Parts: sequence; structure tokens; C-alpha cells
Amino acid sequence: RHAQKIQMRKAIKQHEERNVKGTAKALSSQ
Amino acid sequence: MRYIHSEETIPVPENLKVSIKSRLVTVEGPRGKLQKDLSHIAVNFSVVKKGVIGLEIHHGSRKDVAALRTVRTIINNMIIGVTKGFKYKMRYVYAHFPINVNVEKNAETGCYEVEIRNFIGEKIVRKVVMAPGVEVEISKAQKDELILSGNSLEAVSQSAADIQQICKVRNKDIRKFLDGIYVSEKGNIV
Amino acid sequence: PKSKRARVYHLIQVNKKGREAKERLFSNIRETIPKYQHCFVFSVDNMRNNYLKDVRHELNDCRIFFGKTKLMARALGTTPEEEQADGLHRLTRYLTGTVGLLFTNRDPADIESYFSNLSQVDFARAGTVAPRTVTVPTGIVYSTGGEVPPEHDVPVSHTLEPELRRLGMPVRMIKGKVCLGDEKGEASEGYTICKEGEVLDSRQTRLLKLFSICLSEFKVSLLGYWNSASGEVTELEAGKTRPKR
RNA sequence: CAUCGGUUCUGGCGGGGGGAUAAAGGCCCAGGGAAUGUGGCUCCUCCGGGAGUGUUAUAGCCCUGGGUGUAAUACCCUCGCC
RNA sequence: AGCGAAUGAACUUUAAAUAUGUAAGAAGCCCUUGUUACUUAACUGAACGUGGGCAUUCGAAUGUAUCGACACUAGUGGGCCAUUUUUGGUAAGCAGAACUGGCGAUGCGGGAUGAACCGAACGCGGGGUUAAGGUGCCGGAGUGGACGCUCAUCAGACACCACAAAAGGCGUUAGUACAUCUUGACAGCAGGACGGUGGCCAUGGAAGUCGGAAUCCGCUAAGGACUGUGUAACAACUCACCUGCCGAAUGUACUAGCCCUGAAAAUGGAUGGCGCUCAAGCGU
RNA sequence: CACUGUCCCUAUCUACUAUCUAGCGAAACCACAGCCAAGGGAACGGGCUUGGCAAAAUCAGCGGGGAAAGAA
RNA sequence: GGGAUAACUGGCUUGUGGCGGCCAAGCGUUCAUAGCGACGUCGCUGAUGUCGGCUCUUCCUAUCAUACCGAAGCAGAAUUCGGUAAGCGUUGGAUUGUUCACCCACUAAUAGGGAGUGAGCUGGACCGUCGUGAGACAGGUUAGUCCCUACUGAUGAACUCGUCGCAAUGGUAAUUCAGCUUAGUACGAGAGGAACCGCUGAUUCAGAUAAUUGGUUUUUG
RNA sequence: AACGCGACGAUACUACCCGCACGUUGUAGACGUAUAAGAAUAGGCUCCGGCCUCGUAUCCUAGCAGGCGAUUCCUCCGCCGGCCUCGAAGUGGCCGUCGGUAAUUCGCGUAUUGCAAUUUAGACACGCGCGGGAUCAAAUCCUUUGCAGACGACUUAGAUGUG
Repeated sequence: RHAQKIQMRKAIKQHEERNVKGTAKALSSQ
Repeated sequence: MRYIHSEETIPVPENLKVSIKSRLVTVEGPRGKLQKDLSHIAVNFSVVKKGVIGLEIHHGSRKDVAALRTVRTIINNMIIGVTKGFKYKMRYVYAHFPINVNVEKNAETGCYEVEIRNFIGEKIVRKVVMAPGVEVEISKAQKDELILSGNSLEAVSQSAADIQQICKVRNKDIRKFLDGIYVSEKGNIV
Repeated sequence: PKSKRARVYHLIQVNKKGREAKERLFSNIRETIPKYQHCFVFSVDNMRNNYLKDVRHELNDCRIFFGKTKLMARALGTTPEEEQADGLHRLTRYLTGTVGLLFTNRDPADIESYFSNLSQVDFARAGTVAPRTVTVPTGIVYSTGGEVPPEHDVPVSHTLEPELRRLGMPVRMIKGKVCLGDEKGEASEGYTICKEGEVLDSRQTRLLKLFSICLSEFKVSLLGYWNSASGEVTELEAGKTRPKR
């Protein structure tokens, strides 16, 4: 339940930013 | 926070007589008599107007004030059943095995009994004894319908729920076996 | 403190407007007042008001306002000391319920002639009396419920079947087909969803809409109008019959 | 048991002194102000209960200054007596 | 503390807390003058003294139930624990140093019990008053008083680390900050939820809702090139948002208490026991 | 390859004892004692705390307790 | 050869790695930066062999089975995952010799543990001599710590002797499988294929009993 | 339950029972050992008038450690009978007789225990006494049995009988 509340507050903050607004893998795999 | 005063109001129709003892509530009217005991909640009943029951608590908490809301609806439910009554309509459905439902009236103990036969082909009979005060009739109006009617919402709704729980499939697939008896309509007789 | 209902945050693109929409409505009426000659006031009391879009399009000459009654009351001016023209405070006396405004430049008689001539049939809306007694037939139910004859009809969708049971019809599925009693017929009687002279509950109105049975007429009743050149308001047979405040 | 001597425990009474020469408070005087607005009208599902009106009237309150007044009493400290 | 003093813990006018070294007169002196093989250019200085005085506070306070010297004689010559300061290290333990206190040679009251806790030190008795600890009773003494908090499916109960967290609680109370409200806020009910548009690629089909990317305009009271249900695709429903009716206070994030969870094995048992719920629990 | 109570799975029979009586009659060992549970810092009780309890005097069986490594 | 320590652990332990970057509410010497800093996300990654076997009773649940629920394309059948549950049960082979891990049969199933470092039966260290690039010594010396109670049974004084009784308290018991019917039914394209009610047996456990069968013979018939 | 209890049968002695007579008789402790509604506590009681914080209430409470007569009375208390009632570990009511009786009032006694010293006083149980009623029993050992058994213990049978 601790991890779910972190995910849902990240979802709220990302939505609030996006609604108000109008290489290591490659280096390793080489 | 110990609120000093809190009150609510139950209007009473003109054809009713409400008598309150210590905390024993008696409602009379056209359809019959209902009594229920309220000694488990601290409440001061009173008369405010010609047809208004006033219920108050003094120096209660948020829990004790909120317990006034449940008693206001519980007494008001007794007002409705004594005037208009309650009706639960239940439909029984099947795919291959027709469900035989038989209702008889027991002379002794004065209660109806509903016998369910042939539920997905099972040979066991399922006998449900109803509460005292609820009458069950087979609907000669639509296909596969029972009517549970009475004055007490507690008695009608519990007896309707007993029928649902006694016809419930076991060790099968819910998505495929849809047989059962289900409550379709809830309302008033009048 | 605790023991509270958790509000659901809405992950959706539209949010509440609030103060900015109220001042925008204040400003838009404010610039509209000098531009036109007559301000007509009208009411759509218990209509569904979806055909107001149509009266917007074909009346492109005029400007039409339909919003919060309190906001239009102050935008015109309820007090005679705060008003943008003489007699506007008497126009605010007709603003009581579902009331709109009509800023027009054409003849007052032409507007009354057209609004009496317009008539559209609409769905019932709750709280209305029922002009007809309508009934779904006993057997297979259809898309319209028996208004059109069934040979020209189409069987109703199976998706609608849980909704019809919720709204009160005893409807079951046989062979993928939504029907009332038996598929052949008989074994029951038809379901009456409304009776004549009965106030329509919202359950009945939702049932009539689903079969597309229309029992109400959409009309626009003009209460009165105010002339900018003249300065006073007048009423025509609708201010007498409705309370004003 | 009475009268005493020593230690001790526990009740009661009469004075003195200090505070802001207690603070309050009662009864008067002179100002000022309000409301959880007293008395007086209008509306009011009239055994009744409210909405609005206004500074003592058919109740009162609060603040400031003064007199009785070195008033009383609490608290603290003290001199004693049963 | 200041830098309206200068300069910049390493700055200072001043100066903590906390312990710590040394000195405080009769053995010190002061005034006159005798010795010396020490010393000085020298009746110059250094040491020991003679003669007078400071003997009444004689050169801070407080105490003093005496102190010093020589000779002789017996037992002793192990440490454990804790406070504070300090040194080093570990995942955590822990190891070393200094002072002080307790115990060893110590009985008594209390902490149910007792090496290391609190109170207090001892002849035999009588009377009084207390300390620590207690006053529901086992138990002497209050079911004492004031105001609150808490209900635990083995609460908590008197002097506390760990489990343990930036942890879960739709348990309950107090507070802080921000925000919305007679311009009807929070919740509901009745309705709207439209037009370009089946927007563009892609797919057998894909019309807001199998996918990829853009995500605009009009009408506006407001309505996303759409939040979910649904269709083979549509349709239909629903959400966001908006209007009408009822009614005046709400609701978001934190903080603080008390309570629940935050892990447990194996003979039957422990706030010491009964038991206790506006306590016989917690704080003052 | 054959038999076998080894076992499945154990039952039965006999003699001497064990038992009781008459007579005769020791020793080992012995601070005092012997019901449990929880607590009693030094993982040490049997004597202390506070609980469960607790009723003379005895006769036969048992195989529990009244016993035990010591740390480089 | 000297010194110090003279065994250790005791509210211990369990299911989820470490390093580094990004993010990060807060806190800090005033606070998102002196710096500390969780959840996430990204990048890297056949063992064995003095070990085994046996052991009554009792308890724990961290449940293999039997009972009852919740969820899953769960059609039926067979199941899988999770929850309450300790009432009741919980084998034997092969496997280099050992433990296993696998693999086989029976079965409803062949769960794991405890009785402060569990508890029982069974499969050495000192000097002396000669050396020392290194050991040897029928050389010497030395340590090996039938009674109370508990339980199971049987008697018993005092209440005058008996007969019939009550029941505080203590213990407690049943368990699993199969077959017939339901039914070749529901369900299913087919192949396949249930369950409730009803009926009859069997395994294990427990308490009795000797009509019959077998065994035993000091009936010394 | 060997220290929990009930019903019933027979109970010889002793004394089983009744009456009253006293104990150097024994007590976890007499001194007015007085007092029946039920039920609710955010409600009850009542005579139906009304009453309720309050058991600081109600009853009883005077006389040589407590007489004899009178008037007045059916006031209070007690013993025995008849009718009934009381079973959760068993009793009270009514009636009647007899006895005592300040409710009002009265006549004659108390001294010396020396200025206090428990106010020897109640109750149940246990004994000893009379004078009266009543009664005439069982168990164990022994022998036997084997439904039992190490010994005890247990099921039985021993009095004339279906031994």
C-alpha cells in the first residue's frame, strides 16, 4: 500500500503538470 | 467535542398512532401493529407539534449525535410499512431444469414456508420458513415471480435474502451457470 | 477527522472554471448591451434545452445568452443605481429560473411570431403528466417498444438488457434475443411504463427515452422585452402566469 | 480521679501588619458605548414560536473618573488566649 | 553578544558552563648593624643573625572532637559495576584512558522477587515526625478532588532500547497552512454533455475508447479530437465539465497526543495475584 | 531349491520365582527434606516471592525425577 | 618463551542482493541542498561425503490430506492460487558405499518442526636423549566421577450398618475411501463427464465378545 | 469429591423420643444481631389526590436486669390445638383457648455494690439429671462360591430351605 500511494501521487503530479501545460542501455548492449 | 444539543424530526401522518414507552416504540395504523425496542441508544423522545415526534440527545459526542440519524430512519420505516407496506418481487431463472416453487401456510406457528424443488436437477428439497408477518404469493401476472409482502422491512428483506442464499450453485462456473432466485423489484404495496 | 469518504481525483483534461467564467460572462453581456436594440427575456421551464443550439444557428442575427440566473441578474443590474441602461432593473425582475436572454435588432413582432410558430417534439422530462398510456407488447421486445409496427422494426440490442431489468422490466434473454415473456409470446402480459394522467417518474422517463418515445413538446415562452430607445419593458401573457422575483 | 512537671498531636477564639493601604462588591454622582437588543410596530401553517424595526422606556449590561472609604473579605506574615 | 568598537574555533571590548595548578604574613617584615674563603669597580648585592616594634583584627571566609617529629609492631598488597569526560572501530556489538561513586568488612525501609536501583546508615526500650514508595484489596493508608484522553479478538498500569520506516489504519481528539463559498461552496436529484468529424496513418473491420502521432476550431452555460462499460464495426450508457432545485459551511496536505497493525513457535501461567473501562489505564 | 514366530501379529501350555504365611534375618546409603508453574541479572534451587492447591494410615507395579561432557 | 583473553548467545530469527546514476517529502548550522535521504526505475551479474538410521508420549503451525470459503477460460472433469482452520490422519524401493536432489510403486496424503547451544541405542599430554633443511624413541611419567516423590492400579479409620440415587470436578472419539442411484443426466463440436438428497460396504482407530472357524493341551481325556 | 449432597429401611445397648433441671461443657466472637415486591436509570411509584437527591427512613423503644391490685380495654406479645398452606438447602397464615400486657391514671418497695472495675444475661451444639413414653438390631471374623482375585477387595450361599 506504501508503493501504491507513491505511484498514485506521481500520477496526480504528472497529470497536473501535463494538464496545466498546453543511453546506458545502448552503451551496454554495444 | 461534547455538543450540547442535537435534535431531529419525524413527521407523522394523520391516520397513525405512535406510542412510545421508555424506549419501546409502537406504531399503529391501517395495516397492523409494529413494535421495536430502542433501549440500546440514549435518546429523549418528545412532541414538538401536533404531528411531529422530536428526538434529542444532550451532551453527546459526534458518535452519539450520528446515532440519532439511524433511529429517525428506523422509526420512519415503521411508519411507512404500517401505512403503505413493503413489497419484494423475486424472479427465478433456469436453463434446463425448471424450478418448482411451492408456498404453503402452516396452521401451527402461523408462518409461510417456501419449498424449492429441482434446482439444476438436484433431488434435495429446500425448505425456507419465512418470518412471522411476511406473506408469499405466486405471481399470476408474470412468469416465474414471487411476491414477498408485509409490514416490517426487516422481515420482508431478510426472508427474501434467505431464498437467494439457499439457491446458490457450488463447485461450478458462475459465468456459465446462471440458475438462481434473485430480487427484482423493491418498493411499496400501495 | 478520520472515517471519511475518499475523493476520486479525475485524470481528465477539463477542470472547474470558477471565478474566471463568471467574470467572462459578466464582460460578454457588458459589451453586448450597447450593440443591440431589444433585449428579450424567455423561459424554457422543464424542457431538455438541446434544441437551443438549433435556434442559435438559424437566428445568427441575434445574440443569445443562457447561463446562471443570478449572474445575468447582476450583469444587467438588479438595483436602479447599478444598471447600464434605464429599465434594465425591471428586466431583472423576470429572471427567476431556467431563463435566457435574447439580444436582437429585428422587429419585436417578428420574434414573437417565430417563437410561437416553432414547435418540436422532445422527450418527456421528469415531473410531467403523461399524455398517453404506452405499453411494450408481451413477446419479443424491439427498438421502439411497439410505436412503429414490428415488421419494419429492428430487435433491441442485448447490451440494453441489464439496463431494462434495472429500470423495472422483467426481461430475459432467449437465443441471444431480448424478450419480455416467452419468445413466441403469451405467458405474461405487456409492461405498462406509463399511464395517462400520471406524473412521470425519472425511471419512466429513462425508459421512454431508450425506446425513443417522445411525449413532450419543446417550446420557448417569451416573458417580455426591453427597448433601448424607449426605455421600459413590456409583457405578453407569460408574465401574468408565472411568479416573478 | 484532681493539681502539676516534660515531649507531642489536634480543634476553637480575640487582636496587629502588608498588598493597587488587596482586587472585587453594595449604595450614590458625572460621562461614554454596545448587543446574545428590554419596552414600542409590520409579516407571521395562531394551544405557540419566529424574520425585520431601535440605545432604557414596562429589564438590564459593559468601560472610564469620583465619594462613602483609612469600607469588608481572601491570601500571606505575626501577638496572644481557651 | 557585537561587527550603529577595530580586524576577520583560528575576529575581539567583555565573557560563560564545567572541573583544575599556585600564593594569601610572626617562619612575614620594616628600621639600625656583625660574619662569610659566595659576589661586586665599590660599606655593593646573596645567606645566617644581634637590638626595637607590628602581640589587641597579626593583615580573606568557614571549620578545627588537636597537630608535627623519631623509634618499634601486626594484617594488607585482588578487582567487579556505574556516571561524566575522552580515544579507536564495527552491520551491530565492543576495546582503551582519567576522575568520582557503589560493593567488597554493612544490618534496616522500599522496588512482588534479587550482587550492581531508590531512601537511609546500626547499643536496649517508650512516644512523636518523616524519606523513598504508596492509599480497590491481598496491605497500614482515598473506590479522595479538578480538567481532559483512550475501548485494544489476551489494551495499559511508574520511571526504557530494539522490532520500526519518508510504514499501513474509511479509529478518535487538538492544531497549522492553503483553498472554495448567498457571485447557492461540499453531497445528491432532474437535464445538457453538441457541430467540423466516421479528424490523420494503420487494420479484414477500428466512427473518442485493439494500436502510432498530433490533439485544433466553432457553438458556447459547458462539454476531452475523450475517463470507463459496450459493439464485428456503429449504436447505447457513463465520466470530466455545465445549468436548474434543496441548503451554509466545507476539503486538501501536514503536525501532535491516545488506540489497532508493524511477525509468532512449541509442559499450564502470570502488570506479583485477583481483578479493573466517566478505571483500580494515561498527562498535569 | 526347501524350512523357519524374523515379521504381518501375535496367542497358548509347563516348572522355579515374583505374591502371602511360620521361623530366621543383612547391606548399600543417610545435613534436614521431598507436588507443580512463573519470577528470583551472575541462563544456578529444595528452603524466598505469588499463584495452583492442599485430608489419616497403607499394599503392589514402574523405570520419569532425586545423575551426568567444559571450552580451545 | 612471554602477555591479554580464561566458551558463546539470549526479547536472538523468518520473503524479498549489492554497487552506481536519476527522482525525492523532509531535515540541516535559517531551508530541497554543507550535506543525509526511502519507494521506484535504469546498468552489471547436481551439492556432498562420520555422516546417517531408530526411538514412546506430548506440544507448535510455518496445513500434505480430509471440512468450508474467495479468485482464475473455472464448459463438464481435473485443477491452480489464496483464506479460516492442528478435530483427524501423514508408507516403501532403487539410488558407488552416506544424506539427498531427481526417478519409481501404494495411498486421501505420503507437511515441517520443539521437548540454551535437544536427549539416549546403533554403525589423549608433559619431560628426557639423539637429531633438525626432518623426525624418531617395548625411553620415563601422568589425567580419564534400594529408598522419597511422580504416575498406574488396590485397600482403607472416623459419619450406626446397608439399599437406591444426584453430579461439582477431571477425561472424552471417531476417521478416510469406495460402490449403487441421481446419470451416460446437467455441460460439451467431439473426446468425454459431475453434484445435492437417498442406499450399501470397506481402511484406520476405539470398546467389547467366544455362537461358528483356526490356534494352544497337565483334561497327562 | 475417599472432609459434596438427597431419599428410604432396621436401629439391641447405651438411652431413641417428650417435658423441664442444671452445667468449672465448646465456639473466628450476641447485647434491639428487627426491616422480602419486581423492574427501569435519556425514568419510575401511587390510595390516582399526588410523590421521588437523601435508610440523618420505618418499626420497636419508660417500670426491683424491671411486682401485686384497681379503673379502662379488646392494644401488643407468647404457648398449645383445628383447618390449610410452605420442597431451591422446605414454613407461614387464619381461627380458638390460655397466659402476660403503662394505651390513660394510681398506693407500697429499691439505700450499704460504699466515687469506676464485662452489665457473668443471647444463640446453637455437647453432657449430666429426674419422671414419662417407646424399642428388642446389625456388621465383621469363620466356612463356602468364582461372575472376582498378587494380598486386600468384589459377586454369592450358610437359621429347615425350590437349602
